[PDB]
Amino acid sequence: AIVNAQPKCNPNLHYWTTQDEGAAIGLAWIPYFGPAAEGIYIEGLMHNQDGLICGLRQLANETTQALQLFLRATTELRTFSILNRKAIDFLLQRWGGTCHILGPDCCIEP
Amino acid sequence: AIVNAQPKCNPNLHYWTTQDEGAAIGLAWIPYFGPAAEGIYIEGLMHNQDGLICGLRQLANETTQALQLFLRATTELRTFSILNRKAIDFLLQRWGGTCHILGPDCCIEP
Amino acid sequence: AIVNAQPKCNPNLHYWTTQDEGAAIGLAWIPYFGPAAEGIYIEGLMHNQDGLICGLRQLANETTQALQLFLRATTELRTFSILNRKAIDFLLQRWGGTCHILGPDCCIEP
Amino acid sequence: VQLVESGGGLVKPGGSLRLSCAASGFTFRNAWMNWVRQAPGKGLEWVGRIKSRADGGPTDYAAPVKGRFTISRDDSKNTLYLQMNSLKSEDTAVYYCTTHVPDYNSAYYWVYWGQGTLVTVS
Amino acid sequence: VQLVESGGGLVKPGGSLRLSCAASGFTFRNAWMNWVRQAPGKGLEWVGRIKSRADGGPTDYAAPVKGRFTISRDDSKNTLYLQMNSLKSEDTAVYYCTTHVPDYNSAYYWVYWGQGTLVTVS
Amino acid sequence: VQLVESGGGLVKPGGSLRLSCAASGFTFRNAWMNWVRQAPGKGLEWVGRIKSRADGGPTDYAAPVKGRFTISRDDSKNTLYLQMNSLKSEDTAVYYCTTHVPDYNSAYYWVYWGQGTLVTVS
Amino acid sequence: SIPLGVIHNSALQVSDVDKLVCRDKLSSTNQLRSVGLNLEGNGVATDVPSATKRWGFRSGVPPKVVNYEAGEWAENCYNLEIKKPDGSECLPAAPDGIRGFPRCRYVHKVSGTGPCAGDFAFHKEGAFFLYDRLASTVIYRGTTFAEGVVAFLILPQAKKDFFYYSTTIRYQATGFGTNETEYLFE
Amino acid sequence: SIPLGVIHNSALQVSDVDKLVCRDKLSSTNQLRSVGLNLEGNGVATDVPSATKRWGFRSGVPPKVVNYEAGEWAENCYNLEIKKPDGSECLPAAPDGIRGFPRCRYVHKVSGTGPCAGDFAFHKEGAFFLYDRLASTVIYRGTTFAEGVVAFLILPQAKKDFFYYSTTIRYQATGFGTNETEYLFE
Amino acid sequence: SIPLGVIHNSALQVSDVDKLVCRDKLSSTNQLRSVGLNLEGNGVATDVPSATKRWGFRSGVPPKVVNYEAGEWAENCYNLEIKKPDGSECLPAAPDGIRGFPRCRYVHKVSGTGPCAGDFAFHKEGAFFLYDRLASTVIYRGTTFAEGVVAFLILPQAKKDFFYYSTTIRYQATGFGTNETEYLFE
Amino acid sequence: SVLTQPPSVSGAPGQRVTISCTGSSSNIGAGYDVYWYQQLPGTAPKLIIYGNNNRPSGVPDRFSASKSGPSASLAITGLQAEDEADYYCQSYDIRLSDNYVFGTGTKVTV
Amino acid sequence: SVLTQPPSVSGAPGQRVTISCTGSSSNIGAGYDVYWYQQLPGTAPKLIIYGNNNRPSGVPDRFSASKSGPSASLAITGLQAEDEADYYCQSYDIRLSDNYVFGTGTKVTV
Amino acid sequence: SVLTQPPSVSGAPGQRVTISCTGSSSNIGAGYDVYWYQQLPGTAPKLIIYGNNNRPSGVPDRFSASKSGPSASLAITGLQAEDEADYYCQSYDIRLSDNYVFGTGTKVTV
Ligand SMILES: *[C@@H]1O[C@H](CO)[C@@H](O[C@@H]2O[C@H](CO)[C@@H](O)[C@H](O)[C@H]2NC(C)=O)[C@H](O)[C@H]1NC(C)=O
Ligand SMILES: *[C@@H]1O[C@H](CO)[C@@H](O[C@@H]2O[C@H](CO)[C@@H](O)[C@H](O)[C@H]2NC(C)=O)[C@H](O)[C@H]1NC(C)=O
Ligand SMILES: *[C@@H]1O[C@H](CO)[C@@H](O[C@@H]2O[C@H](CO)[C@@H](O)[C@H](O)[C@H]2NC(C)=O)[C@H](O)[C@H]1NC(C)=O
Repeated sequence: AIVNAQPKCNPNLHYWTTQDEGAAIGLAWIPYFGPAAEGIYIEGLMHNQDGLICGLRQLANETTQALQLFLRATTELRTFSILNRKAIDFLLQRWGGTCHILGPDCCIEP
Repeated sequence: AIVNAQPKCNPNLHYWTTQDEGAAIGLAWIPYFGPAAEGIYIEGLMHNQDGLICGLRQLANETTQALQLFLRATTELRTFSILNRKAIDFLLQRWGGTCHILGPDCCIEP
Repeated sequence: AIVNAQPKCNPNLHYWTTQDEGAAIGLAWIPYFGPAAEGIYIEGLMHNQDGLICGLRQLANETTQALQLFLRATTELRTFSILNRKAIDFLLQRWGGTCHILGPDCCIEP
Repeated sequence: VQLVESGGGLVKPGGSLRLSCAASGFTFRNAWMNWVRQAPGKGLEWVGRIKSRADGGPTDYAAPVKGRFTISRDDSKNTLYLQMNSLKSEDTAVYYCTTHVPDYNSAYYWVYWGQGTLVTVS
Repeated sequence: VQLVESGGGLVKPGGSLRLSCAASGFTFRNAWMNWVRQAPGKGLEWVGRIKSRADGGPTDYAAPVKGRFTISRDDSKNTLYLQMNSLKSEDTAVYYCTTHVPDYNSAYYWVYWGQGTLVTVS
Repeated sequence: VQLVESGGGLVKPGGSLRLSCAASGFTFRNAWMNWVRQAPGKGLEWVGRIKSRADGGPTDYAAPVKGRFTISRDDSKNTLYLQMNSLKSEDTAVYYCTTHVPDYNSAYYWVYWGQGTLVTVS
Repeated sequence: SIPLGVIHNSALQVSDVDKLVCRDKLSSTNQLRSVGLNLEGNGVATDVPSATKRWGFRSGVPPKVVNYEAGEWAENCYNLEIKKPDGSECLPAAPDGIRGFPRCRYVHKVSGTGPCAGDFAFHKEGAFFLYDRLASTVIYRGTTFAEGVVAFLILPQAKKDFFYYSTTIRYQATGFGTNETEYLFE
Repeated sequence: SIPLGVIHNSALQVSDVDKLVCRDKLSSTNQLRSVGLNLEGNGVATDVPSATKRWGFRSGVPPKVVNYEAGEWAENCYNLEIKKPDGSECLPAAPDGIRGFPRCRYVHKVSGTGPCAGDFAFHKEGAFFLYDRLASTVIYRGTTFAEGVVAFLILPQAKKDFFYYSTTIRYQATGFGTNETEYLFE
Repeated sequence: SIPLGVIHNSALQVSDVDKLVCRDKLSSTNQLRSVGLNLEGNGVATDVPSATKRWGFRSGVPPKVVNYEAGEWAENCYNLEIKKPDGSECLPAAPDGIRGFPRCRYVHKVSGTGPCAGDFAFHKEGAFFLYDRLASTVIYRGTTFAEGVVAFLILPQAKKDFFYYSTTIRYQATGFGTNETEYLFE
Repeated sequence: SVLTQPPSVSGAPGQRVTISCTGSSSNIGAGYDVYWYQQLPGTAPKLIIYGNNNRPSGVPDRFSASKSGPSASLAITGLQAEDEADYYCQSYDIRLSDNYVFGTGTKVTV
Repeated sequence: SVLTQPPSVSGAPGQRVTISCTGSSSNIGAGYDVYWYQQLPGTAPKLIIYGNNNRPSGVPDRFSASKSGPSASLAITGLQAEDEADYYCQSYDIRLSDNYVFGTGTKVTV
Repeated sequence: SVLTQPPSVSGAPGQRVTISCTGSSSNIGAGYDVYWYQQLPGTAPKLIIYGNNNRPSGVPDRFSASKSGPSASLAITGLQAEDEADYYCQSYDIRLSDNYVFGTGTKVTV
């Protein structure tokens, strides 16, 4: 239910990332022998299937405000823990209290 | 079940804090335009309703010992993760094992 | 189901650690009065009961590869959060979705 | 911090001259410098600027004096040389070499003028 | 680090005198200084202390000599001046200016005495 | 950075001599030094190395000259002394004292040779 | 309260926190991802004179940094070497572990002098300056960055479907960060 | 094992970890809070000569810092500018991101000289020195702090119910941090 | 995907993440532990000339640190004080809060000169250098370390069952970290 | 293309006088610091006031300054006989590629 | 209000002798460092011993020192002929507003 | 036990010439830097090239260098008349306990 309201859409997403588990080949995992800082990235290309990309860009926009107000309130110099907090909230929403069946947040079928 | 055993009770709690989600007005959220470091706080006043404040002060006292022994054992220079650990322990106590109904820690009514 | 495949086994584990909750005696917990950095450790001795130690050493070996590939991908200078991530994954595996009884990951007996 | 300028003598208009500013008390390699002249009966005036060699930025000259004058420096001797060619009328004044150098605290950069020389045409 | 003191001459009791301690080798702006005198046949003795100007603390004087003497410094010249007024009996001794200055490692502060001057009354 | 060597004179083979290298411009306490000599018509040559006093490593000598020569330093005077005993044949050449000292940026260490002295046997 | 966007198969929905739709399955921390997207993709002007108008100097606001795991290839990066007219640094040195943006075809390297009337350089539209897996609100000296924004996603259960040469262009600038700024490109 | 205190409506109970009372509802990380409370509220003497007796210098113990989110208005803060008699610093410079306590009516700014026989200044009763949303065990140079303690709370489900001028007083001190210390207030 | 090893009573099994065996009970974060084990226990040569062959200098790879809570008594530690032949440091100074390994009978303190052809010293077999509750991939100056590896464990429910003098030996080295290295032990 | 200043000012001993320096959009308007120098007849100018009332050394607290819009002022309270000097305001022009512009000169009289 | 010291000490060449300096509660008792200086006749005193046996430069390891309670000692092992000098102990008094107090003086003889 | 170099080299003005210095396993082979010095007749050698083409000060970009295996080269492009000098390559031997080894000397001619 997200509609892009930006002047344009770049419909292609040419991305780079790191592989948390690459299929390493022999001794390449050893820091002494492995690749330099510049050679640890993999790349890929995504198209506008399912109209997803125009959605994704817009999502980023809408996030920014909240994120800024969050960082103003923290005293950490570098914040690494946002995803852990999101996961903990996700778990708490469902299992933090007593589960009454037929309730809107209890997904147990007896 | 907490009884204050301090020489005095300041029954009033004049507090300050930060608003993780303030109802921002237009462009005030932008770091460039927003308030300075000194102007991000909100204030409030709590009275001794329910005899809560004399309790709260005493609670802080009782915590200190344990907290100190914790910080001695960690090697972190700045500790930001105590609340996350508390939340994880809270979740584990209830859902970390098999839930046998009528058990003292399983709050599911079938 | 772990078999040691190292040239040797030191069957004895003479370990040192810190006590997160020592039975402190009076004022020893106070940083000003407490022990110096060198005197906060306790010690112990474990034998090769249950053939556990030869297992444990081998386990450490097998971990190293994965750990290195993890640290390559992170940008943190000091990583303190591995155990929290492990706990969150443990909770998510069991309670992250709808529990269908007789499923292989739902341990609720109705 | 100390600066001394030399080269001050009478020159027939049309000749050339070299004014030398030699300084001591700071790391002379990483400081910008300006040549400024003061005419009698008038306020201060600016003639040229030389940037640090490490930055590599081109030296700049004022509007009337751009061209004839030539600024340069030498680090191995800790000196700043200004060369004036084909001196004409009303080029008659005291010359000062001004630098901005910190106090080792880097919070700010004070200005340190020099005594300067006299240069007259006739 | 080097210090030189001057002003040493015979003075009729009741006059005045100025002893000057000029030093070099350290940042003279942020160091505390003490004037100490040694009488012949006796051990060392302390007469005054001047604090750094930046701190702004008042200079202090010994118990017998508080009053008549006056300590001060000048940073633009790197000097420490002690002025003695209405010199009386038994004020006869060598004068040394002592400072404590680090070694750029800041782990400690060595003491650096000076040669000192002679001052006799008669 | 500047170095000056002295002690250069004719000596009858079999005597002794002292060559003194006095320097200025850097912290002389924490730098290693090497004595190197150049014979006429030949390339450069190495005679000795003295390590920093703080490190405490033993000073080392070349293969032919190990023994007769003796290297040392003095920090309170900022000097490096090389003593040559029982000078024989073909010990005739210029002597230079070389050090490696940073530029306060510590990214690298330049080499700073000295003018050197002449030493001839006859 | 930061919008967490859940991606269903062939669809993207902004997860509503008051409601609870358990039909999404998040069985491991591997499914949680953060992504950095470049403002370029929204059609903003990338020319150096236009780009430089979005940044401005400000005192009194402490800088902040947040990490991100995956990004987009940038066409344009920027690299600032700015000094005050007396000769001083108005951009802070890069802290430990902040490297330049990994992949960009063109690096617009701008050097010159300006008033630099403020302790840090911020983005006037509230976007971030993206570095190598760290997004900060301020510009650091001599470190190539891209303008961008950060999003958070729950990836689908299937791993597999979801997740070189460069050139330098040099410019000289005077009156940098002012109403009228003078550029000479070489 | 740190006492987590749960606040029921109109009551406060120290949550017992061995027992499990699920009737408390913690549905989000927003309900978890840490609070800093000032020792003033327990009736301790706040006069400068009395206050200075609670601090003492010690070597060999590394300092430690823990954050806290909300605090109490302080009447009295302290600010130390102490040097050794030769002229040296016995209080370490403030690390990055440690600012003074935000709200206190009176700042007792103490300057002078002392033996400073130790690497860091600790609190003899085991309390903390509270700064701007960071509590540390040691005193930093030139940064106003309050003496205080830290508590952790589970707030109630309802958000709404739960969660300027200053003056400086200058003192001179000799023999600071000793059995007998000499003060002159200006 | 890092092997988490679960210890059953009188047995140790490597927990299989695809399968789910709930019969293990993890009721609190107190049961999760990390342990550092010394390579010595696997029979590797500990002599200084043999040990020094496992380390090598490398540029371009940023160092990384991970904490660990419990360790093993070491027989042999090493301590490096290495300089380049001109006189410079090839080993970086210890960051804040990295102290030496707490318990080792013998400290082999090696000083000398070498080419030091690289920014950091790494372990050629991929092991870690263990310090006081911090394991790093690189060698720091003047700080005693042991060679070791890190494991992660789920302890059993029962707490109770699970969880001094030193000597210094000095060496001189030339050509340190080279194919042929010359040692003189004093 | 020069900074303006009043020809001369006067005032009784012990009182306050202010010297004005009025710039343009390129200099003070853009955001550049203003430098004040005092030239006693026969010698060279030295620095008096830098930026926001910063004194280099040995300067009586009688000298202060302000900046607003395109104008600036130097305020001196307690004029004494030795104050006879020419005061010059300086800034950096932009249409000059960030380079010196000097004020005319003001005769302060006591 | 002066530090005490023995009038003179003696000892055979090559042996150890100790010089005592006994203070009061205000000086050494409070916690201040002790400075030892050696004055050879005809010249000025220089520093010999600072704090906990710290040597500034060019000092033979023959000189050491200790402090206990209100007293301190200087130990010199291996007396040679050139050791003739007056040794003075110094500290900082408090009843003097943290200022120099000097010892009387000791004639060491070989 | 000396570094080798060609007796003399020649080349036309404006062109490029290279001077070779060939070492052994102990010196350049081990991994030590190579220093190039230019001695004009009658004066003392100064540094020309350090490490990986690093210039101390006031050196024309005409001078460059490379290292490979046990050999190294100095490349000078654009020979002018003033280039007459003796060039010496230096490194650190190991069989000498990490100490100077000098090259023979090369007569470059223009
Ligand atoms: C999110 O998108 C909006 C609009 O697409 C961006 O906003 C604009 O805001 C600036 C000033 O704040 C205006 O000059 C533009 O005209 C606005 N755009 C439109 C289309 O009116 C906003 O900048 C984006 N978010 C971020 C972080 O850049
Ligand atoms: C918690 O409260 C207690 C008492 O209310 C405080 O303790 C006292 O301890 C000091 C020395 O440790 C004694 O001098 C006092 O006499 C004690 N108080 C009483 C009433 O006997 C304790 O300091 C408080 N906690 C903290 C962190 O300050
Ligand atoms: C884990 O154990 C293996 C074998 O027990 C260690 O590996 C060896 O690898 C090195 C080079 O990588 C070889 O020289 C050895 O011969 C190998 N051992 C055997 C028995 O063949 C490995 O080093 C251990 N892990 C760590 C981190 O040290």
